[PDB]
Amino acid sequence: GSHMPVVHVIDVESGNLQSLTNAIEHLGYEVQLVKSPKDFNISGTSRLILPGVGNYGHFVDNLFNRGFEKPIREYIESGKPIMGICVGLQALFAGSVESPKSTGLNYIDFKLSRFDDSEKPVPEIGWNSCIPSENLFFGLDPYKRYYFVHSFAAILNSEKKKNLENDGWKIAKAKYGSEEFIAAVNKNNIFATQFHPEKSGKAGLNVIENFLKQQSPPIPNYSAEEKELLMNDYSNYGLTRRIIACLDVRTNDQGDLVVLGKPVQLAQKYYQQGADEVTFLNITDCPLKDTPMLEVLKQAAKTVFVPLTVGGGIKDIVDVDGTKIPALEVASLYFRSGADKVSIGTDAVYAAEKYYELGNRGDGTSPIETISKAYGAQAVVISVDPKRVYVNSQADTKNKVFETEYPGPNGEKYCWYQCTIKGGRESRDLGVWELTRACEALGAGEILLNCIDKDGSNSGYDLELIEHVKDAVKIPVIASSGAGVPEHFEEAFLKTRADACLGAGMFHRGEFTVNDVKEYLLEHGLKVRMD
Ligand code: NI
Repeated sequence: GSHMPVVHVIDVESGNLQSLTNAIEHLGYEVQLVKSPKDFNISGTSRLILPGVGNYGHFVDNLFNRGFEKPIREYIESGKPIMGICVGLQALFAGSVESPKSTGLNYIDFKLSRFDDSEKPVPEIGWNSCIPSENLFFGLDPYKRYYFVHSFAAILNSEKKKNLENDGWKIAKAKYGSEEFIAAVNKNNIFATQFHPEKSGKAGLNVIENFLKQQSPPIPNYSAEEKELLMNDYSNYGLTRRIIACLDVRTNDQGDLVVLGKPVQLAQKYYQQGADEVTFLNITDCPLKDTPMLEVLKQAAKTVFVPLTVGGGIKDIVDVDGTKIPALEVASLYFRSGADKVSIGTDAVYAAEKYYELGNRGDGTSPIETISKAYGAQAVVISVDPKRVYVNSQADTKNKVFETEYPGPNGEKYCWYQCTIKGGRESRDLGVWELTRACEALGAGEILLNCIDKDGSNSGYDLELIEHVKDAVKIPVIASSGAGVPEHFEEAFLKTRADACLGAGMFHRGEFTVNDVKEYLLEHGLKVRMD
């Protein structure tokens, strides 16, 4: 209560708040959750944080309905420190095209707009950097990386930058593709970040620390050599080559969780060895509230400060007491437990099939539509399990096919990828081309592209499959299945338009660490997060 400095965090009770509070306590502070305006008073609050995720209107409505507008404004007028995160920062603007009818606190008189997806994938999911400038603040370092996950942003141009300057605002800029946007803002006692510091490893913790301590450390004296190596060259739109570490979560004979301190320690190890993200593949008469996978996330979230994804089990379920819990709420539970993204599998295929059946339209009942409308496309990833099928010509199937470089058994020069469901035990008559385009239309923000035929092989990724999917959709595509050695990552990043690469057994077996891969990619002129 007064034995350590207390930090007040406004909680609209939606999304992952585990990481932020764990980050604050890790820094030696006591967290005080404010769910109601009654939970805090101006004079007794010295450090306030406004975190937010998901749909703009969804967040701001929740915020002002609970009665936080006046309290927030009064706190700001007192001159005391406030920090906004993600939607917390966008809540400072006039509003957002994302939610046409929503109004913001309007400290910055323009609205957030969506990134241009004709030249790059949207949402932006990855590690971007702050453009070098004389007016940076709170230790933001151009040579370090921060994690961004959003579709909308305060996109800048010459006029807006000048107006902000004359307005007395200090801006930390970033660029994704050809678009320049606001990475962070600072004016008097207001500080806000578009990226998630609690998801940005050590670099992120530093930013939270500098804010809590009200300090703007000078950036390290990097050698011209180090700068040229750590600087953003705007390859891959300005995002580093994202390396994901994946692990399975099973229930053994005795009922314990295995690959509950095993899945937890391995995720910690992955994190410590440089993983940019940790994905848990959940393959498990237990009540939803007591699902052991949820404890794994919660425990992992105490020290792993990078995004966490969980696949498997995120669907409509009937609890032990017969309660009907829809996908959306099951997801909310994993999110509040430490998860940042949820991977949909089998349902994705059903949803896509229905989509085409309805004449290429969604009816809003799929887990993809519900979770994404609440948390944003960035919170939903589609796990696809496809396998190559050869045909003599586009005429042998209704699905989209492409001319392959590797002829089939009978000399077939064309093929399509047939999707499966239920852990790849059952195939459907839907190509990966159609599955991904439908899911994207339904609101998915990213594709986790597995490949049955390469899975477990350790001989590299199916390169034509990656290109086939990149031709189909505009959302980020993750290369999965086949990774064995660092060179496989190099090949995907240089020979294909893959937006990220996932590795499983190679990291689990200790053959290579994420750092080994990063060191190798780094040695080959690729940009990678190093923290
Ligand atoms: Ni105390």
